[PDB]
Amino acid sequence: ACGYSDRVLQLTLGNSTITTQEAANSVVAYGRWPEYLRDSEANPVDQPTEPDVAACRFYTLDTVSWTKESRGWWWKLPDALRDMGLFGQNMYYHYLGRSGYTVHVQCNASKFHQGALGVFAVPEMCLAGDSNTTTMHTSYQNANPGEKGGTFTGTFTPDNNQTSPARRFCPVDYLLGNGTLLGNAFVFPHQIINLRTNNCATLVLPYVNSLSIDSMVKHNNWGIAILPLAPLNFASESSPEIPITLTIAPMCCEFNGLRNITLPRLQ
Amino acid sequence: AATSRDALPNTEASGPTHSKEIPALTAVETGATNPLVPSDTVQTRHVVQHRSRSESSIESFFARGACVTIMTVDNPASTTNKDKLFAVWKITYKDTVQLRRKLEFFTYSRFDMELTFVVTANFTETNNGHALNQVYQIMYVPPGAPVPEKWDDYTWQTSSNPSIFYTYGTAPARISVPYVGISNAYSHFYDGFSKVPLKDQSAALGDSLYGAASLNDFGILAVRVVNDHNPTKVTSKIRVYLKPKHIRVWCPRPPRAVAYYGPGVDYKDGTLTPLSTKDLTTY
Amino acid sequence: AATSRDALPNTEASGPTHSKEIPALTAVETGATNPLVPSDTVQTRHVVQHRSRSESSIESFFARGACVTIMTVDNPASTTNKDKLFAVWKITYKDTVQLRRKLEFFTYSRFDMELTFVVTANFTETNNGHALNQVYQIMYVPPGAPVPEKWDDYTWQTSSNPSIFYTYGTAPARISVPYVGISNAYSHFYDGFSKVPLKDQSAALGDSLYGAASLNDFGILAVRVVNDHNPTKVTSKIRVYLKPKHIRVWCPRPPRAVAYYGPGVDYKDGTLTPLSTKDLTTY
Amino acid sequence: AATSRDALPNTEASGPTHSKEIPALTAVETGA
Amino acid sequence: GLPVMNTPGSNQYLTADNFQSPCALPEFDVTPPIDIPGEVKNMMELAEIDTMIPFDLSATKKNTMEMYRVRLSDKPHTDDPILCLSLSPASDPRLSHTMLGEILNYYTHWAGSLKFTFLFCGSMMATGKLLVSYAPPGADPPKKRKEAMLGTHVIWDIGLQSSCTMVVPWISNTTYRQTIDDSFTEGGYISVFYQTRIVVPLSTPREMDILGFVSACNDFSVRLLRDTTHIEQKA
Amino acid sequence: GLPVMNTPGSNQYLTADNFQSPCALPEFDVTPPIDIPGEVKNMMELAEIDTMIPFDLSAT
Amino acid sequence: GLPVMNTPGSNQYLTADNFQSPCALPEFDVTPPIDIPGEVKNMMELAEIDTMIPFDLSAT
Amino acid sequence: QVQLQESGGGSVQAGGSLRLSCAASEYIPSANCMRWFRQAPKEREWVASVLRGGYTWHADSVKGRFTISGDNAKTAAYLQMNSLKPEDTAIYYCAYSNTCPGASADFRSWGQGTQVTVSSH
Amino acid sequence: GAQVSSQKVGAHENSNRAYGGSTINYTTINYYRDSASNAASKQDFSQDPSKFTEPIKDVLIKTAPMLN
Amino acid sequence: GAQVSSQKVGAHENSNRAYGGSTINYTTINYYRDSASNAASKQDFSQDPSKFTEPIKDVLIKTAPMLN
Amino acid sequence: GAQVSSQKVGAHENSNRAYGGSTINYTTINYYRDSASNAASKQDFSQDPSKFTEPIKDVLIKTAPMLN
Repeated sequence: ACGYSDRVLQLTLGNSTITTQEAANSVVAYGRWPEYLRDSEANPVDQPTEPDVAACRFYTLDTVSWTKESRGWWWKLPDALRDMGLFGQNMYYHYLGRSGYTVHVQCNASKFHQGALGVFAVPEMCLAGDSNTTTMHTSYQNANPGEKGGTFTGTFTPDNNQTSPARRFCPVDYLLGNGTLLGNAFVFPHQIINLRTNNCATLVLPYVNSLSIDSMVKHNNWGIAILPLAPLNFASESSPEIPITLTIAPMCCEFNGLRNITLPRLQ
Repeated sequence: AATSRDALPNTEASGPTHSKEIPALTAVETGATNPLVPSDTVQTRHVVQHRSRSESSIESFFARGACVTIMTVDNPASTTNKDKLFAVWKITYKDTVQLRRKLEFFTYSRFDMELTFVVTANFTETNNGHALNQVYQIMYVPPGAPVPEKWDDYTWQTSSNPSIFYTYGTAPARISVPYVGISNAYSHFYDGFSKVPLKDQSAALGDSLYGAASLNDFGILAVRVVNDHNPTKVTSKIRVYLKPKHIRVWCPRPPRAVAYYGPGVDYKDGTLTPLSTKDLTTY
Repeated sequence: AATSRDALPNTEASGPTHSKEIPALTAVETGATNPLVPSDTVQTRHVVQHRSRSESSIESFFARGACVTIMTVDNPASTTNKDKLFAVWKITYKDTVQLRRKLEFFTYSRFDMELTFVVTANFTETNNGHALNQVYQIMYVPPGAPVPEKWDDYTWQTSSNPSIFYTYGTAPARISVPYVGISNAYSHFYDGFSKVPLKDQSAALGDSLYGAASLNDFGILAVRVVNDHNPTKVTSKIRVYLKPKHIRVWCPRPPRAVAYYGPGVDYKDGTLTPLSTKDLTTY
Repeated sequence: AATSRDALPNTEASGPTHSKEIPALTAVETGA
Repeated sequence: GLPVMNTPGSNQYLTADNFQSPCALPEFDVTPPIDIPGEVKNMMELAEIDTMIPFDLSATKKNTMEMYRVRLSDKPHTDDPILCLSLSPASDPRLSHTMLGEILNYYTHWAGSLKFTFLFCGSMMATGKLLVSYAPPGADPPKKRKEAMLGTHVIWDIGLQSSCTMVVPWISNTTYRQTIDDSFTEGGYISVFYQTRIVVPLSTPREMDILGFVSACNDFSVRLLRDTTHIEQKA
Repeated sequence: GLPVMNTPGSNQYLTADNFQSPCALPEFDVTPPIDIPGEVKNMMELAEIDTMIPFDLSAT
Repeated sequence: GLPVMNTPGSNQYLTADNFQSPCALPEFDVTPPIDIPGEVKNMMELAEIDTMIPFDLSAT
Repeated sequence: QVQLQESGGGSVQAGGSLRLSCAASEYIPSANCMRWFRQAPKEREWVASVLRGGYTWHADSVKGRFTISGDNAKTAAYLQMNSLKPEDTAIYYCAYSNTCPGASADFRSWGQGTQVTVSSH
Repeated sequence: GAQVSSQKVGAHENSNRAYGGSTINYTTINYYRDSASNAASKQDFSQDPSKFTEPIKDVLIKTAPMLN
Repeated sequence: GAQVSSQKVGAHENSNRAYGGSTINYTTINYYRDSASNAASKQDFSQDPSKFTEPIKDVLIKTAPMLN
Repeated sequence: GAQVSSQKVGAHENSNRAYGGSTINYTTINYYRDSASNAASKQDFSQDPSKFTEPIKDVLIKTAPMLN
């Protein structure tokens, strides 16, 4: 009638707005919209801090580049947003924190390009390390890359330097980086950015954890994995490139146990 | 109101079609699975469906008990020098593969746990000696309590630790444990660390293992042969079986596809090829 | 409304007769059996009948359990070279004759199955050695699951296969199994093949055994001695007994008259003479 | 009437204060 | 005491039993549950989710991202298959490792209708018509469009709606099928062919990929729990 | 526990017994029966059917 | 006697069990309690009492 | 196959100190209990046993002087030998186990060992 | 949920104030959830053998001629 | 305090005066104070797979075009 | 003379037609004449810690000054 469509959407949070003309609807992970902590489920006793619009807004992370050889990318939440405005601050000043998210992955091309990206939101996305001599040894620094995120790889290369181990992840793509077959990842809340169809993925994620509230600096609730299901191709070009951009907005975030600021060792 | 043992939906008779309704066409980009039934794409007859999913409910899926560890004992010549005859095992399911894989289809769970203990024994060196029926002490030492140092020290008095005295040759021992997690559910996976390394601290001090937390520290089971030393050596094994009852599970995940390697999600080189060879155009 | 234990019909008194009614004359060509009672051909008195067919109901007919197989174990000198000490038997009733024949009077059946296991053991070479009471593991491996390769491999963990840990010297083990057939009834006989040989295929590829189908593939029972190796060898036997309960049967058939020969209906030469000698005019 | 297995008292929401009421100050001498 | 008599089965430990047993920690203050998102009540719920099939298990493509990509091209019309697969969801290498397959590997029997969904991943400018087919077993496996066309099939027209689903109706002799390769309970054949051909304008990639997905329908069920061969612990 | 006393016959296995026993496959989805023609309820039904007698059992 | 079947756990001694057991001194004339001051009903009552902290644990 | 490598041995005078180290060639996904053993004449002797962390047992000779640690990540163990005595002179070894806090000379393989010579005066 | 049924008494004890006479019953209580675990009730039905004995289309009247 | 529940009868014995028909029930009595000690009831519920199968914001109507 | 009491259910099975929900009870029957033989009921009471925490003669009102 008025022409409303699943393809055209507008998302507004805080002082930010995102529009899209080629969407493929949107996903509300596990059918649960983000929410604040209910009294019946509460844990810490002190009055929580709820930043609202100060933190509940869209933050755009650094843009990456998709080419024929890209294997995939990954990020951790709330890790990726650790340095984002008031959200970052509120995160570091408190011992406890909980937050939901609206993740919007953006990537446009042309009616002449082709390819498909699988955008997956994985609860507790533990990734495999790089050593065949030590397990669970990836260091805090390497486990938390922040906004730049990390990348998947097509081949497992064990770290052989036992003098000074690299202590990093070595996530193999087809293994979703955690020893499970990629073809199954679809069990996790997800969307696919197929160039001929849409130019964006929207995933609304509720706070998911075994506790009501937890330490944000120590533990990442969700993990965002983007892998090319179908490789990039353009015209008859050997080296096409198209950018991929992430914009994430925390939702219904609350924090408890205020103290002095946590100053982590990030390098 | 739909119970696990209820019959699945009947197939409704459907005839030819020629319309604008397009069940067959979809778009997986949305992240949705197309909810089709046979009648959407072919002509079907009416079928009173009797089958049920009673055997695939979460409860029924984990209805089997499973091995977790093999604890052993040992007697030497005389004492000679040794008197440390007792086994201590750190309670963790992540020691085997069978139960572990089944508990990985999900991210979190809650369950009362039933443990059954099958104890077997045997002789070592051919001898004319005969041992008298043994009694074993299986002692749960929760995280914190003092761990036995000598086979005959104070710790074995057990004034507060639950303990099971099993007589050999009787029905295997069994106990139940409530959901004992410090969280609202047990976390099969933990994407994080126990310690935040601080900048004004040494790297060593702020260091911890990726994916490890006290969320899963349940303590240990210490087992010993109650009977005193015998001239003839007897070796004993206690197999522990766990059956998760009254279980609930959250967040599905893809099952482990390559061989397990440690208590983490890590993988070893040379075990990364789960699929075999098969041509695209061969049935 | 007629129950198995009800008394049979009484004999009614009947006197002399002289009429057109001809009960005695019949014609078997029709394929019918002449439904006569004594009173139809002779003079009878009144008799209050008390006998019942309570012991011949299908349920009561198969009320006895019956042997099916004799599974065995064995220990050598030391290891020397061997460590394959475990028995695996393909579950099938067609191994003996007694139960098999009884289950052939009918073409099809449905029944819950009760299995009882009697386990016995013994010594081999005269020795002064003494073994400690053994525990056995009877593991049902349904068609598909991995079959044990070594006596001590992963398969024995049993995270999903039902298993019975039997302690020696206790009441024989027992379990119940529902009607587990993939069909509406089990087929005691199957007149056909599993594969249709196609003309555009090789004879080898289209070949299969006459009368064989997965209708009766139930998997295997793998049994092992849980206890570790002992210096003195002990041999053990597990006898399996099957009792079909809650049974229903269809289509009567003539009972097997010559000696069984294989899992099929085949017969061996020299076993084809079930009848003895007797003159036509000798009582 | 309070049984061993009864839930402990709930935490009531409380806001800022500025008064003569002095919960924080005490005197352990009393033995309380 | 009450006169009692022990029956067979006394003292045995059946791993599948369901009995009461004494609690080792009486009066423990159990932590209450919270409403965590995503609770699963039955395994079949997971089987109903679409998961990607690793169709191309060639020597070089197996165990790599490539196994998932079925490559099509703008070549002239042919009656030869694009792909061939056997309806053995728990035993055919291409199906066995999907969520559906994996779940099936913990059961001995399966039953119900299945559904294959294909996603075209070419450019917006590429067009085409494909034929997805399912032929119940018992005849020669379709190797030409001519045969495939005789069984259950869907002719898929590529367009705005990027995907197409073919329902493989539960057509079987037995009430349940074996979860292994078995002739008596064989399932049939799935195949994909070019109806017309893939056509692209100039300045467009001439080769592109399709992705397939498998999932169970609301009438699907499994039975007889068993251990899987998909995992092992050597020594 | 309830004071009990074992009577003779305890632990024996009478092949003709009729006791309950634990199920090895709980919650199994049993296949329903169909109305197959020719169900038999009692063995005597078969005895009531006429069958041919091999009267002449001479050596040849 | 009543047909019974022994389950796993039979004959075990769990130190945390809570079963009935025969009395060694039947009909004993137990001495009644008196109202002694200071009855404790739960351990947490003791935890709620202020106790002094040994803050300075230096070597001396 | 599976390989363990001892290191850190040497010759010191009485009252001295040493630190022995034993690492596995590659990681072992089963062996979590490590042990130390020694020998001089024709009989082996158990030194100390250490499971994952941090349960550590010692012997009635080496206790208080010796201490075992080992990483809870890398399959390796360490032996700190203090207040060394001329009686401690022996070849030290390393052996992985399973879940065996106890000790007995019953290990399958045997690496190579490391010599520790304690001088008197 | 006990099931009380009657027994068919064969040999009767010299009793009619306990045994023999005043209908002897027996109790049954099912202990397991699965029906397969139940004992056999033995309380079975019988049927007319006709489906095997007289499978003819036109009804058989014994007194009359079989072939008419 | 007995709990009597019904069994789902698979194979039926030739009985409708004891077994097979007139609804077969089973009894359960809990013997311990702790709930953890109880056996599993197995009387479980099922749910609509939608939270995983159709996690989209705007409802899916199968007959209509997915993308509109 | 059975004593039926309720259990405090911690982990709930996916059941509300047998387990989890509709109040789970447990039965207890005492078999001996002597009370000493009974098992522990565990159904115990709590009390206000005041006799130890606030043993002062004049009532303590937290908001007011302790010494007045």
